[PDB]
Parts: sequence; structure tokens; C-alpha cells
Amino acid sequence: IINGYEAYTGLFPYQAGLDITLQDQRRVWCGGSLIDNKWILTAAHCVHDAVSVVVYLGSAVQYEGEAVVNSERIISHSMFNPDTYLNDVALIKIPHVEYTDNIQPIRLPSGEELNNKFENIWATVSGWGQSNTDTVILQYTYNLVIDNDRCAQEYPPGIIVESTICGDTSDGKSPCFGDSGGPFVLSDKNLLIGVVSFVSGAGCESGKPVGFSRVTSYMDWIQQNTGIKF
Amino acid sequence: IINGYEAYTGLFPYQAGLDITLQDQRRVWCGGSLIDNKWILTAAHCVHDAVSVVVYLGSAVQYEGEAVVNSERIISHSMFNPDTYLNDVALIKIPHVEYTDNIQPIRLPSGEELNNKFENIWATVSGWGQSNTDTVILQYTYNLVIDNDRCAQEYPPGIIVESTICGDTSDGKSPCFGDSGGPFVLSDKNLLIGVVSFVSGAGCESGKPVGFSRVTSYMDWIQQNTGIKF
Amino acid sequence: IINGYEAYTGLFPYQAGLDITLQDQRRVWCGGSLIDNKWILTAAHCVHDAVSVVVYLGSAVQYEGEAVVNSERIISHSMFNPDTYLNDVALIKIPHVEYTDNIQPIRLPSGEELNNKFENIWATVSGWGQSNTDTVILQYTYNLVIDNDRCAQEYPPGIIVESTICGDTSDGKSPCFGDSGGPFVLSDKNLLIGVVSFVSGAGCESGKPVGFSRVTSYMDWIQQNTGIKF
Amino acid sequence: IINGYEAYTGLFPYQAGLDITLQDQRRVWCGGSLIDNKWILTAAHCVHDAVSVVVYLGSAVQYEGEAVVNSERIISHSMFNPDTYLNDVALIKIPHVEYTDNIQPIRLPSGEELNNKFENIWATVSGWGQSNTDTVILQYTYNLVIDNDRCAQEYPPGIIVESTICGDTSDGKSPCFGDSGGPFVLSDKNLLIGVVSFVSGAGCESGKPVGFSRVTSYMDWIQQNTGIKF
Repeated sequence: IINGYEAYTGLFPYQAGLDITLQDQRRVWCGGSLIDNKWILTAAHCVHDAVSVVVYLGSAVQYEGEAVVNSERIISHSMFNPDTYLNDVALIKIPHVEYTDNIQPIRLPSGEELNNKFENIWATVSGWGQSNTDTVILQYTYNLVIDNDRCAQEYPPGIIVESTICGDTSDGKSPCFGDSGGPFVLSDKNLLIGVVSFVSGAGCESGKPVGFSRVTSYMDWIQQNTGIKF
Repeated sequence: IINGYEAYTGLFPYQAGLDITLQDQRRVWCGGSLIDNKWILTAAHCVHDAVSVVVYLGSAVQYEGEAVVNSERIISHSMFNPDTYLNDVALIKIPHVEYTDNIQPIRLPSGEELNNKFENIWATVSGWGQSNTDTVILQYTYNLVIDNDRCAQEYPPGIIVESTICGDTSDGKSPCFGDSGGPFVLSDKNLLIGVVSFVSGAGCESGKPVGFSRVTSYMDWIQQNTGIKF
Repeated sequence: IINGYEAYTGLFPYQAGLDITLQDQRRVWCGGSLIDNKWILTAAHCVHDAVSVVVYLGSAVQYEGEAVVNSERIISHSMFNPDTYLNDVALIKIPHVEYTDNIQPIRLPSGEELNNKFENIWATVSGWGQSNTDTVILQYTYNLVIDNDRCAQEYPPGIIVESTICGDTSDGKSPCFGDSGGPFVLSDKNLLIGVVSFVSGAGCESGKPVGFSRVTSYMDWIQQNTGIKF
Repeated sequence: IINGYEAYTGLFPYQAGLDITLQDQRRVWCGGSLIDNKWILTAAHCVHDAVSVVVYLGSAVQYEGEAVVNSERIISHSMFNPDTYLNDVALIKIPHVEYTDNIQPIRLPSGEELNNKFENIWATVSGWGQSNTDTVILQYTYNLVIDNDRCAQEYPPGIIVESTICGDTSDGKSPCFGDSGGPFVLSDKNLLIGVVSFVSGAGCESGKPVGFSRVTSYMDWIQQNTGIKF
């Protein structure tokens, strides 16, 4: 997160830290959201070629956690398109983790929330991605959700689709590399509305909107693959 | 590095820490070696699909450095084979950095050294890869160089080639994920003999040898691409 | 607030901005908390000698508000002691303001919360007081609540009493001049636990605890003077 | 300033903005005049109980300056009477500031000017006091200097004395709360004749005269305390 603020342990109890080992032996970092005792929701671009994932929960300090578990299964969206970031969502199954004061799930949309586009709403994004600073502490910032029409003109045709939700970064506060898969949340409602998916080709300090996977568009996929009815 | 020793600033002044941003926006970590004021030698598997790299020099703390520089250009071996790790070498051109107590280049082999296979010599490998400990301090260990024949027996046929140099990890001391691109050095000679290339399919704690790109095999390529004679 | 972060309009809907004119004609700024449609809770040191107060509500921008009203009456605690800051609480009666999306009351303690000391809890403090920066935007930070025994040793004898609640500023984030009267809140419970009362004689960047009026100790006074049963 | 004109940087290069921290920890704003590279002349009612002051010079924007300096010492008139505003003058010693296009000293009266009462001359008053507009830009207006006799008739007996100089505000243009300590200057002569001292009990919009400390009456005190001869 560029120009973010430091979180303390317990502030974002649903935040997951993912230490990912790829098929090519590289080590990648991504964020994720705890949506159930046994499930983490993240971005497909983070784990589509992952071999294993160490999941950190319950701490603002990177590579630390009140619970540190290994992924049991990775379910990357089958129609994920690497070129357009279309369908950039994935589920990581983990051993049952008991909720505590620092480990709590984030709520997923249901009912009417499924038809809400959340335009012009301030949401909170958090992660351990690149920042102007040198810190291992979880950072966060607020981004205003903009309408898809305005967002679509900031990217090449075809990138911004119905299943995309964008956050404005015109104030210089923005998710950056390493924040991928992280939660975009309506704090008031403890509701997950997006998953950090992509930053503009212009970079994190371009003032361009950041793209997120619109959670309401993937609720069927989530329920079907987790078997959980949210 | 699993079961390694803890380094400190100034101990390995040729060690580069690479914070890599990939074309797919993922953030990757790799090590490298300072071979000239403007050049870093690392593994092709680390940066073949990278768009930019932040280079940390002169500090044993991960993501810290006496000199923090951005890559100006990345030259990855055009004949690199992702499947076999053949020709796993790359160069990162950086803006001229002045050598200090904590920032020094490592010697590259020349003349007769170019014909040495370095069999049965203890070499030092260093990096910030997985260590089974949550530390941000650079680790290192000594691995014995074994002959390619003995090493080939431990890998699928065709993986270990003349341009591969292996380090034995039977002591249980071994480079691991995240150490990729790191230096394999003959300490007493201050000579670079290998670049961390691949771990065994069995993992880091299997006592299997680790493969490195044999530097003597790429000295022509390095000189061709850097325009520097050694 | 020193080393705080910027709030957006609607983030802290209970925050009040007070533009105070004193008996000596000086113009002072203090924060306050909206506790009812007709009442603002602030510090006695801010208004004990005030002639009039302009109350700003509903905006993160200083001197701006969705509702801007004038005080009708000021009720400063009769036993306020200027020398020790004992009983540093005051009520400002204002014309009925209707709650909106950006103007909401903060909840006051009741029942069991009245016996809770809130030790080792992270609370949020906000205001437009002195900051390292040049900004008219409301800032906030988090301070850990410490026990009174630890706090008492950081000040001359007699300053820290039962009715005082302290926040730790050892991380360099702290309320500063102009933040006086502002809210110290348990965000999770939307609960007001303290009113910014005093900074150490050593200043805002001393790392010394900041004293707040412990709201639970003044609930009777509040209910009796507002006539409202919380 | 009520009903004044908007200034801009460089227009009143002698204007000082004072962010004052009081002994009671309250934050107060007052204006002042740069009379020397190391001295600011202001009102005693502003700083008699102050512990420190941040001095803003060279900018028309409140809390901004080409030079932002901290007070080194504050000398308030020892015979200042809070009840009558008698001897309402103070000096703030600051670290030597170099004059620029936007930072220049104002002339102080000497010789014959010391005997001039300046009756019936238009003087310019400036400040960031209350303006019935939410602006952060310095305002100014012209007020006619009236004779003390005419002025005394508008105030309770004994308030207007020989060391008081009054400005008529019958046009509805008047200094107001927050303008305290500001300069009252004969523009064409670049001469300081008064320091904003007090507004009428009737308020700023009553057309009553505003009292200023008559600078010619304090020239001896200023020289005594600054060790500078004018």
C-alpha cells in the first residue's frame, strides 16, 4: 500500500498473509481474506501456478501469525484469463482455524447486497505490498469506489467488465504490488466487496483506478466451490 | 537457507537482494551478486518475466540497504529453458554504485579458473530464502561441490548438464525457496562459482543436491552482454 | 494529532469542531463529541472562559460542516481544577441537529461498561490539533490504553487520578495542542471512553502518556446536567 | 476581518501569523508585525500566558509561510492590564530571518512621527480573524483613525487612554476575533501606528471603534526590550 497507515493486531482480523511457492520455485507474497474457518479467498493470479501456500492469520506483522497453517487445496477459477485479469478469484482450503480476538471472518454479500454496485462508497484496502516505507507492519488505506463507466475509460477496452469493481487512487493512496488478493472492505458493514486484482500499467502512483474482483459477481462460484451457503 | 548461520552487514558485501515485480504484477524475492558497479548477476528463472527490480545492496537485513537502486535494464538468457533450468542466468543493469565497506563486487573466474570444475571444495551459499525461522537477516551455509556425475544420479536424466554445478546438502544445510539467484562462492578466493538455480523436486530437506548455474560456463555470455572483460 | 492519518467525511460522524471565542477575545480551537441531537461533550479547559462557540459537524474539513450551529449554553464542570486538570469535562448545548450519514452520535458507557477500565485496549483519537503536516483535514490515530498505575509514574504526584484514563504515545503517534476535548473511542463498540484533556509538559513528541477525562467517571454528571438517561 | 478585501502573498510582507500554545495547552491564533530580522511585535493579550509560538512569515495563507520559525523568547509588557487592555504590547524574539520579497519589516515611528496622533488618516488593518466567510486567506481593510475623545465616548470610561489609538468601523468593515495583535499601518508611509488590541463589547458588527495599542507610546519599551534603536 502506497501512502497507507499502520494497522495494529486485531484491527483487520480477517486479513490473511500468503507466502506462496510456485511451480517454478519462486516465492510470492499475496494477501487474502478469511471467509470461513476453513477458507481463504484470494486472487487467481496469485495462486494459479502455486504448489503450496503458508497462510498467516492473527497478526499485523508480516510472516507472523496467531495461526500459521498450510493450504490443503487451491481452487483457482477455471475461467481466469491472465491477459485481461477476467475472473481473478481463488479459494484456498485450510485446516479449521478457530476464530479468536485477532482472527475473525469477513462477511460476504447476500440478499440485496448482491445487487448493490457500491458506487461512491469509501472502502478499506489492506496488505503488505510495496509502500513508500520500509515496514513489515500491515498497512491500509481508503479508496472511493467509482462507477464502472468512469473506470472503463482509464484502461484499454475490454479490461473493465461487470465483474470488476474499481477504487479511485487520485489522492495518491493506493494498493501496490504484493497487495494482490487482499480485501477491499466496507468497514461499517464488515462486508467484503472486492479482491485486489490489478494496478494500472502506469504503476501504483499513476493516479489511475485499481481493479478488484467484484465479490457479488462471484458469490455463486464461491458457494458452489466451498459448498457453504453465505 | 535451511539450517544456516546468521550473517551481518559487511560479511557478504557482494550479496544483492532483489525485490522483483513481474509482468503478472506478482512480487517475487531473489538474491543476486554484485559483479560490477553497474551489474548484478542472478538467475533467469527469477527475472525472465520481470518488468522492474528494486536492488538492495550493503545490508544483511532484507529490504534494507546502504544503496537501494532500481534496475535500468534486465537481460535474461535468450536460451533459458524453464522446464529444465538450462541456461539459468540473467543480468540486471543498475546505475553505477560506488563500492564501500559493505558493497563490494565478487570476482568472476578467468584464465585457468575457467577450466576448473571445483569438485570437492566447500563453497558458501547465502540468501534470504525459506529458513524454517521467521528472520529477516541474511543466512548462509557451506555446501560441498560434488561432481556432475554423482549429482546427475539424484535428478531426472538430462537435468544436470555440463553448465550445472551442484552442491551437496546431505548435512541437512541447504538453500531453499527464495535463495534463487544467490551466490555460491569459494570464500578464501572471493570467487563466484555458481548461481542458485534449482532445488530438488523432493524439497529442501531431502539431502538431495541443489543445482547452480556454473559460472565458468557463462563467462562469454556475461562479457558479451555487459561489454566488460574479465 | 502528530503522525496521524487523514479521515474522510463520514468516517468519524460524531466528531465536533469547536471555534471558541473567549472572554479575553481570543479565538481557540477544540474538538468535541456529539452525544445527542442537542449536546456536545468537550473539555472544561477549552470552554470554562468561553463567551460563545461555533460548532461544526458533518465534515472532515476544518471550519466546514454539514451543520454549523452556535452554542446555546455552556456547562463547564463546577469542580474543574485548572492546575491539575481534575474534572476536565464540559457540555455545550446546541440547537437540535438531525442525524445524517455524516452526523451521528457516539455511544456513552452504561451498565457493565461503567466498571470497565479499558486497560490494554486500542482506542481511536481524532482532531484538528497540531500535526507534523500542514492540513485542514481531520486526522486520527490509535493509542493503547494503559493502566493508571503505569500512567501515574509518568507525571508529578496527584495528576493521574481515578477519573483519568491514559493513552500510550510511545510509538510517536499522539494527540497534540488543538486536539483538546476530542473523542477517545473504542471503535468496535462505537463507545466514547475518554475526552482529550492533557499532554505532558514535555510536549507532544515526548513519548509520555496523554491524559483523558475518563467518561465512566462522569456519566452521573452528564446525565444530571443533560437530563438525559444514557 | 469582516467585509475586508482578500490579500495575496507579497502584499503585506510585514504580516506575521502566530500559532500560539498557551500554558493551559489551548491553541490560539493572533497576528503580528515583523519589526526586525529577529523580532515580532504583537498584543500582550495574545501571548502573556503563552509557552511557545510558531511564527508564519511570507504567505497570505494561514498556517503557511516562506519562513516558519519557532519563538525563542516572549516578552510581554509587565504592566499589561487584562481588564482594561492597558499596555497591550508584546515582543516575540525569533531566530534571525532574512528579508525577501515576501518577508519585509514595517517601519516604526521616530522623531516627529512620535508626536503625531494620526487623526483622520486611513490606515490598513490585516489579519486572519473572523470574516463571516470560511477562507484561509489573509484579509485586510481600511479604517479611519479617529481622535481619542470621539472614541472614548463609545467605550466605558477609562478604557480609551492616551496609549490607545482607535479605528472607526462605521462602514461595517472591521477587525474581529483572531485579528488581535495585527498591524494597523499607514500604507503610503509603510509605517506601523497600531497593534490590534480590542473589539467593542457590542461585537464586530456594531460600527463601534476598535482599539489598538498606539505604537508611538511604546517605542521606548520596544527599544529597551529589543536593544534596538529606531
